Amino acid sequence: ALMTMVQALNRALDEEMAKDPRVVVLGEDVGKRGGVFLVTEGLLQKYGPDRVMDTPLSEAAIVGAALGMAAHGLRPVAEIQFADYIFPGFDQLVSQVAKLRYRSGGQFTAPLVVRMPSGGGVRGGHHHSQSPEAHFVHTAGLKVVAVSTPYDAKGLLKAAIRDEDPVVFLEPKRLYRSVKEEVPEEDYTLPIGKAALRREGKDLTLICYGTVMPEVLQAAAELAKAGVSAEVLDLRTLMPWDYEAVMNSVAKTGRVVLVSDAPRHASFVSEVAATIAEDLLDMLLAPPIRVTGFDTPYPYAQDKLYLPTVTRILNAAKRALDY
Amino acid sequence: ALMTMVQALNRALDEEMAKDPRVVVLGEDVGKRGGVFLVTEGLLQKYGPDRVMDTPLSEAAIVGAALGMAAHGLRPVAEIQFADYIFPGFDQLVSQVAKLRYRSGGQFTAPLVVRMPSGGGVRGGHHHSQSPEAHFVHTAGLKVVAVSTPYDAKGLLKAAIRDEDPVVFLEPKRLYRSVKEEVPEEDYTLPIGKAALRREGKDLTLICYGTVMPEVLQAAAELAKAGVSAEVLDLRTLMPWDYEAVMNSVAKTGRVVLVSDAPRHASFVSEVAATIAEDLLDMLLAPPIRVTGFDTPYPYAQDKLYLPTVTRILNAAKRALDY
Amino acid sequence: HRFETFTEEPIRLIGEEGEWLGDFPLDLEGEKLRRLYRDMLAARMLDERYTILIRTGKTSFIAPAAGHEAAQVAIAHAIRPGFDWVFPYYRDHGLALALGIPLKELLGQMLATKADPNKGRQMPEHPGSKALNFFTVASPIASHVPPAAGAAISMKLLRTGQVAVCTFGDGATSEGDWYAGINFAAVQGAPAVFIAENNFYAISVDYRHQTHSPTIADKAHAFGIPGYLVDGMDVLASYYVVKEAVERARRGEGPSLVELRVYRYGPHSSADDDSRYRPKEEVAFWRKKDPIPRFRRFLEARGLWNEEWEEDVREEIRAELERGLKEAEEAGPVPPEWMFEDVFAEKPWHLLRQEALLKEEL
Amino acid sequence: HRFETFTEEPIRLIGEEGEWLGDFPLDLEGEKLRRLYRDMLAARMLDERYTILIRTGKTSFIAPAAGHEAAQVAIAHAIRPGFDWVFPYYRDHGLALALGIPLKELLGQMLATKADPNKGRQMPEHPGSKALNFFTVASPIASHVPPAAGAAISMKLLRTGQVAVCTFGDGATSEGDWYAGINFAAVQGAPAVFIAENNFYAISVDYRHQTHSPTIADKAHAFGIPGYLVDGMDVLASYYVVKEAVERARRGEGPSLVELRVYRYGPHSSADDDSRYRPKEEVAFWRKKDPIPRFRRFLEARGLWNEEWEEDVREEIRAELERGLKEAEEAGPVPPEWMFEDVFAEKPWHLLRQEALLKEE
Ligand SMILES: Cc1ncc(C[n+]2csc(CCOP(=O)(O)OP(=O)(O)O)c2C)c(N)n1
Ligand SMILES: Cc1ncc(C[n+]2csc(CCOP(=O)(O)OP(=O)(O)O)c2C)c(N)n1
Ligand SMILES: [Mg+2]
Ligand SMILES: [Mg+2]
Repeated sequence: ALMTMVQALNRALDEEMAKDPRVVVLGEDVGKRGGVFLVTEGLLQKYGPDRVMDTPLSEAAIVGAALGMAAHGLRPVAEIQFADYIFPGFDQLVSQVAKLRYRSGGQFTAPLVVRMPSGGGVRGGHHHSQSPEAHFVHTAGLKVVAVSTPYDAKGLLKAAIRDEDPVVFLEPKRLYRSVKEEVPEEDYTLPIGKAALRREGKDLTLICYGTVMPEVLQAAAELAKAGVSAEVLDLRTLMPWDYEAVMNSVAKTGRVVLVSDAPRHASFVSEVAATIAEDLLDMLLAPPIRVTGFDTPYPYAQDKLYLPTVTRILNAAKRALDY
Repeated sequence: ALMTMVQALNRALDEEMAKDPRVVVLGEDVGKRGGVFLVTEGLLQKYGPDRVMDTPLSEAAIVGAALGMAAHGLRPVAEIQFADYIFPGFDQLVSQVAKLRYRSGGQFTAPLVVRMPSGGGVRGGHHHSQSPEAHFVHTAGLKVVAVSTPYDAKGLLKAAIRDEDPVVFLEPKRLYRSVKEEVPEEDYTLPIGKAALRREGKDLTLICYGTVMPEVLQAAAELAKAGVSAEVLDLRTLMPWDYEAVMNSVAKTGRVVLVSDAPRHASFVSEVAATIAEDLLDMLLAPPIRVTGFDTPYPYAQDKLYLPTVTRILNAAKRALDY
Repeated sequence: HRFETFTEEPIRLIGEEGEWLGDFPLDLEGEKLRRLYRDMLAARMLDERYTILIRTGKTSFIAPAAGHEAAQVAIAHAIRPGFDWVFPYYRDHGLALALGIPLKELLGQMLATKADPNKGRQMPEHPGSKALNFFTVASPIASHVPPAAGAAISMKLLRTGQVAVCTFGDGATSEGDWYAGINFAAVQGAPAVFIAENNFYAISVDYRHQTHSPTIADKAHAFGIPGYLVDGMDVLASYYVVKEAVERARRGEGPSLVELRVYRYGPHSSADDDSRYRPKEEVAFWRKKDPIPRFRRFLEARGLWNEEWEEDVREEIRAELERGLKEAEEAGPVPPEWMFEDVFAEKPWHLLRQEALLKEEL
Repeated sequence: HRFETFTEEPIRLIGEEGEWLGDFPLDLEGEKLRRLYRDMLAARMLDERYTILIRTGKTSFIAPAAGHEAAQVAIAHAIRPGFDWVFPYYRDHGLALALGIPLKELLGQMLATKADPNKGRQMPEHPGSKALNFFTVASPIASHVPPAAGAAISMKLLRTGQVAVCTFGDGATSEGDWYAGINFAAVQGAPAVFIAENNFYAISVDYRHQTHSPTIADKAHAFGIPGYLVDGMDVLASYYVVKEAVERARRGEGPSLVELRVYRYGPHSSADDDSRYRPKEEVAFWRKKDPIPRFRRFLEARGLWNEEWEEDVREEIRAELERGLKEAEEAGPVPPEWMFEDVFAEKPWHLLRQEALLKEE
């Protein structure tokens, strides 16, 4: 049956919690309220306060406690109300969570998940729109996943919960209820570290993920009207990203445009772009072009313009095509 | 006069403080102790506890209070004992400092400087070796400077103190007393945002900064002996970086190798590399090659293997030259 | 005079019958007392106007402050607007109004028009004014606490004689930066007053699940500074206790932590739903504690209030609101280009390139 | 019997002349009392062996714990090693030793040899042991407090009957994460005991410039939990108070904050210069409070110590140190490739590539 991303995420949580008593949920307003976006709705009622717990208003406490719980015996799925608010608990994330296995020679592990809504397209201003994935990708020891469809949301969240490595799970808030897709109720997982081919093409490769998918997909549609077949590749996992899928697509088309709503400088798409250039220069028929968020804090008034538009993506595609 | 980087930095602070009563220094152990690296030695005795203040052990307090002081009327130079410890005060840096001017429509400003020792090569393990500049460059609103010579240290720190925009000033600790260079006693500043050509050449461009300079210059010297003329460009300012200086060199040589000890993924050099590929594809005779720190936490035992070696840099140069 | 610290019972000055309970004489002239009342009505009416702005789609977000009037107006009058500094949070629009910030600017920010001196950079409920030293609201909870401490340290070092007041809710007291900032201010004996507008909830998380200390005032023990528990629905108790803390700071005796117990009558925000976690029984109990009718009785018992004046004040306020909204709206939308302004004092090469890029699309 | 919370004067049980000052009768057998002394001597001698390792260049960094022996040894004995969890910081090698961690592993980590179960990944003074639930030391001050709270919450939810003890210095109490972590543990009524080894200094910054609360114990009021002020140079006072807090935690009554007042006799670290910010009058005043001679006098008055036993114990420890160091060194250097292991459970494509790149070197 069809369901939104919120429902798929809720289902994934419900399913894993029923399967493993060790799986617990913690964060601000996740219990009684069921989450500010209702992702954890009904879980407290079904599993109890010792499985779903509202925490004090401290991201350091949430992330850090989750790390301790994971190291001792639980499988915590912590929630940071908005990706923008991970910073108060940033040291816990980069100094404790990310480095635990490494610094302890593998003696201690962190089987935990930190999920958080992210991205703009919802007029969130400075702290209700950020996409901080670059900060996580840059930190060795953290797996990073950003979903864009209900089907992936359920499959990848279940995979993250089963994965023993710490996973930062980003959920583009604009996509929480933007569409109802078929999501099997049957138990299934999706592979972390693997991209998903949304549309096959041979004239242009469109590398993207999360928040910008709607515009990227419509841009490909517009291009199709002009006889241009764009291959759309949703990376899904940002760390470790699907090196092979990316290079295979770029080798085929010879031209690539990478899209994300995260700020340009030292962004994840910049990493992929630099890697394509370093490894596939000989296959490039045009320069790798990046369409990203601007290097400014996220603006409220110009929210509509900060987030890459179909036009902005198309202009970059034309540039790559006419090169 | 001839002096070490520590002396050059100390002189810069002394001078700016003698020139402007608003300039104050704050941080852990900066007072009586004179700093764990002696950068603030003698300042307390000369200017008093109300201008050189030891603070409680809190990076959020240091950075946040510094932000408050700057907004009100002082010109603080905050010190984070090790760049590795900026994280506990990360939200203050990226949410309050970086966005103050923007979020207030310019009503409030942050004329503050955040100094911090950084870089590996000193057997500092996980937290006495990090180079987190990427985190800062990715944050809109922060100027980022990383010096590598005593001359630049004094000139750019003085410049930062005079700059009204928030500046994160990184000082590669392995270079604190590694050499004694001529540093004018007279007052002088250097331009933030301008690279420095260390060596002119036409066969290869070596883009680098901070920590890795010793090995890069050494590699350049060795290439010379082999008949290879490499151009060495010390960026100095990472944000905003010298776009023109970079493109002019690469356009001329046609081949570039970027070096840094910071982790590869979503690093600052990855940003520069991606930009070169995007804007100068037509001028590239070889792929942009990046020699960076590995995507692992900084290891203690393998300290000298993690930091880019002359050999590592030379191997990259050979790949670029033989391509 | 010195109020008692860490009292088990919140400090009150207004008897339920309108009697004065102070252990010192009331020294506020009738004119000043009526002004406190006037500002509370204005704050309440602004809040009710906000509800309408949400309905009519004029603003996309509001944080109901109804129930916080006594606390917010008291704070605004305990300091010197334009001289002392204020580090508020999103629910302080009543304080902003009482402080003197033009409705045009407050509403301009709510509507993101050019009337907003903050240039529509953030979402609604993020006012800020250079003129009145109202540090622009930031979204991360308690992130403004360390800066407040810093501003106060600057005031001390520069000998300006100013004080910095910092307001926050109960949830904010759980953040590490809240603790870290106040600790530094205390160690430096900085002129900062930290005030909690405790409504017993952080969206849906109640006080009991927020912290284990019986009160927020008790936390002051962790800094070695005085802590006060006050009836935040009592405008006089709030005014005098905060004022005393302000004077203490001004004379160089260091910071204080003042807990003003109030109640949030409306939901957490327009994006929330109050009746989704609070017993209508608790809401009703606190509804009988509305600070407005309570102070009205106090003024009435002193010949300082009558129905005619009441109606006169309300009509003047609604006219100010209408005029304020009109000015804010006629200001016009903020230009798209402004998105690249104020990141730095001047736009660097990359921002100029990005601005040119956007223009291709406009 | 219980102990008074938030006392004016720090709790003490050992008199100046070695007499027992407790209200209750001493209930520790002579054999256990001798063990406490033995472990303090071992800790002190380990600290002195570390000083030598620096001089010979065998290790690049040490954090002198001389002066903290009573506190650290008391903590090791107040919990159940191998059952309860410990979240220590860099200066707790005395606690690690008394807890039972093999000298081979401690020295292996100091020398970064394969004897280090932590694989020489961090600089010296970063021990960690899975077997003894000794959560590997992390450098950022107080960063281990929230994790400690989390493990305690897990112990509670899983009803393991375990307790988590978390140690830190006075400077650590100024960090936001310290406060945030304890606050959450308190709200959850988690079985965690937070213990401050207060030596009145955070490198060069003194207590007065660290916090304005007269004591660290007073900070407990911010969490609504019991706070105790203890004479950390008194191994018995430290043992009993920490023990009481641990039992309270174990029976489900929530966390406590115990302040153990001690003194750091050596410099902050081998990279520090003590004699540059501390008065000789203060240092002299505290050297006269060394916990070792103090407990020695207590034992002697009870016939539990004699000069001959002291000689024998010291010889035993001396030999244990040499044997441990030998085993640590004999383990050999950690392989260069280990630098790419344990970042994740398995090496992703980028680390495999980076490993291969290094091999060429
Ligand atoms: C660091 C951070 N985490 C989470 C949020 C989301 N959030 C916004 S308001 C709020 C409630 C805070 O409550 P309280 O401080 O009691 O203030 P009140 O709204 O009750 O007056 C939360 C959790 C945020 N803005 N910042
Ligand atoms: C977040 C952070 N900031 C700074 C440092 C550098 N530093 C290392 S030890 C230390 C002193 C801490 O003192 P205290 O907690 O009192 O412990 P002690 O060394 O006195 O036992 C400091 C500031 C650090 N490790 N982490
Ligand atoms: Mg509240
Ligand atoms: Mg200390």
